[PDB]
Amino acid sequence: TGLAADIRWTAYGVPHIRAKDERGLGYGIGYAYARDNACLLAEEIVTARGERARYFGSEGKSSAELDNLPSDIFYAWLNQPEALQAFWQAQTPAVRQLLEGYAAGFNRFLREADGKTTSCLGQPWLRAIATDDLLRLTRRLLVEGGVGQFADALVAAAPPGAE
Amino acid sequence: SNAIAVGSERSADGKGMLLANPHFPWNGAMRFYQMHLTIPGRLDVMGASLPGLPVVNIGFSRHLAWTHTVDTSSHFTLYRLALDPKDPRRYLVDGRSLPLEEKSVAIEVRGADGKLSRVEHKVYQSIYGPLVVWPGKLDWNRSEAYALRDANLENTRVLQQWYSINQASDVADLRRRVEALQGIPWVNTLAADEQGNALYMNQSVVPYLKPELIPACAIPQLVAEGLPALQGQDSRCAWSRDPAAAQAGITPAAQLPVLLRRDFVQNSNDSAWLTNPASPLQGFSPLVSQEKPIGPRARYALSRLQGKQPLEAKTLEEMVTANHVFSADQVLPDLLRLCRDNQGEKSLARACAALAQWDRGANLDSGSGFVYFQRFMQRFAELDGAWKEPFDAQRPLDTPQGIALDRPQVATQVRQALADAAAEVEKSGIPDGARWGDLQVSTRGQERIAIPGGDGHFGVYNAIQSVRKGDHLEVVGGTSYIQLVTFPEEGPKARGLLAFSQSSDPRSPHYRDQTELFSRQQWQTLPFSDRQIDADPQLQRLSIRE
Ligand SMILES: C=CCNc1ncnc2ccc(Br)cc12
Repeated sequence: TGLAADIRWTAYGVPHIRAKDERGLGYGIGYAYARDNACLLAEEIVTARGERARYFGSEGKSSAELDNLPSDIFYAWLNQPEALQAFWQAQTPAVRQLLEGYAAGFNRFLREADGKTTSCLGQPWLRAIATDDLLRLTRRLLVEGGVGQFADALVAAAPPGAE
Repeated sequence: SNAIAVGSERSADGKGMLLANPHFPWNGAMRFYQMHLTIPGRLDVMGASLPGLPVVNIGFSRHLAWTHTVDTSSHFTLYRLALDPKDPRRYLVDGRSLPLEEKSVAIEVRGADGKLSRVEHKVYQSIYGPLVVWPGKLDWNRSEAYALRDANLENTRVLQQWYSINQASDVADLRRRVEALQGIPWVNTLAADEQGNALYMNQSVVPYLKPELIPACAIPQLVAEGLPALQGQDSRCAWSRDPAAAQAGITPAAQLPVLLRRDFVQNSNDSAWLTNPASPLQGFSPLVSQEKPIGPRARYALSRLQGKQPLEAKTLEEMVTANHVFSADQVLPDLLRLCRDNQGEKSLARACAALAQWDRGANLDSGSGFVYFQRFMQRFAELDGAWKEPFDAQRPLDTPQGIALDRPQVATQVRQALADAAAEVEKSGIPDGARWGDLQVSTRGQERIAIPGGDGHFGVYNAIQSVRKGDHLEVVGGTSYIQLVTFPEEGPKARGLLAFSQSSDPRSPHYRDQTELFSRQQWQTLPFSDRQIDADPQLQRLSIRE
């Protein structure tokens, strides 16, 4: 609660979010983004949670073109509970509030969606999100210039046998 | 990505100007999204962000505009491990054998039967980070293995960093806010303000090694090819500590390249070196910035930016919308000369005709000459010593240039390259008289939209990356969020587009509306002031609470 936003859309569906605080601001952002891109965020959250193989099997790929199972191993490793907790604990009050608002705003859209702008309505992977999910996405981007470029290589790293 | 910031000494109005032309994917976790954020009295910022982020990543405010490009700095180091000769799951640091740590993750997998089965996977870790294997290059044998230390894993400041940037007043404030927090993971920052300051910052999270440690700590064979690799058997090759750095082991802000000028700064994914050739940035760690030959995009930009004539907003817009294939400038004059030298050669006739008629562009109506040129360049790149003028460090903006046709071996190899390129083009199913826009498209539902631009490696400022899919080249990345900002008295004037449109969902009214506009290269106002927003006849409003 204590979440409120004023949203104006101009030409081409560009939102202009006005709020009195970070949680309200995040609320407006999450709602507006969900209207245009709920399915996209849901997919990328599945990726960052390492749940691609769970929903889609091992034959598919992520939008980064990694195989589902190797992608899942990498993201489960990257986004372990301990890492997410430490990340969360290091966040400023303002950032925590932005993220809390965002999750609530996205979830509000999901509750009310009738399919007008959402093609994945009814899919089991289109689900309410949590602030941890937003941290998973943040960390996925954080390592795009680092260990993320070696995701396949990390998965493939196994000690030698008797050769 | 491209970025150009113009200051008071070069702008037509004596104020700041910024062109932001990031090159990012058209789908997925890095798909830009436009938004304007306001907490009245203390935050008012507009631009674009990435999926799931509640802050603007590239944008503008009352007195400031900023953007980002991917930098050439290292944001991790590999560590070559010396394995314990008695145990390949142990490794040596200062001659002492340490055990690898094992972290298992469990993944659920949906089978053909629709049921879930559990897969357990072991991730081996050293003191530096996880082990990585690139078969045939970075192996894990009985002698050596490789671990990877990612500097951004400890960067918990990233979200706060962009929220802070969103609150920045001018260029000086922006610089203070970024240098103070050091939360930018892997991009340069370029900015301009109303007062006419132009800023470049190579201010990101970069592993720190003191200068004297590099020669002994580098892996010689791996650094030649630009992999940041260090000796993992020596404790002295740990990242250096400096209390001034925001994060232990990263490079302090004062040691990273910055250029603050009143003429211009630019970057097209090369190092800091030639941000502005009048003031080269040199003497930095190899992990930070090196004096490497610039790409054709930067070479193109500098060709348009240098000199003393004022720069107008129109000039910067047209640097994008011209779709000039700048790599043609170095090669095509001499390639056409070879064509005239080989008249009556049946294998070269179609190629040489297409090339001579070609407008040297990646426009929608651009002729098949572009396709011939691309296939030739892919082969020309593999040839040795074919440049008439090789890269000259003393002339880094004007070299390499021309084909060494006076050299008989080069003449034979270049002609063969063109024959082979022509054979490939003609082998593929390309209709007679077809244009570039007939080939390169973005799919929207069952429809296609023609997309102008070409690969940045050919020096097209409007960089577009596409992949063959059926009968077409499908756009996957490149020009994305475009913003061009000036500062007239009334308030910031922003113009641009989101090339792929706001919504990735085919059902949305905003799935292809800006993509139609991008095809026609018709940029639009990005409304920021209450007046601009209220003037829009499409204005809609919703207030929500819970
Ligand atoms: C283009 C801007 C790059 N911006 C970012 N690059 C990597 N990781 C990030 C994580 C959070 C945020 Br906010 C922004 C990030």
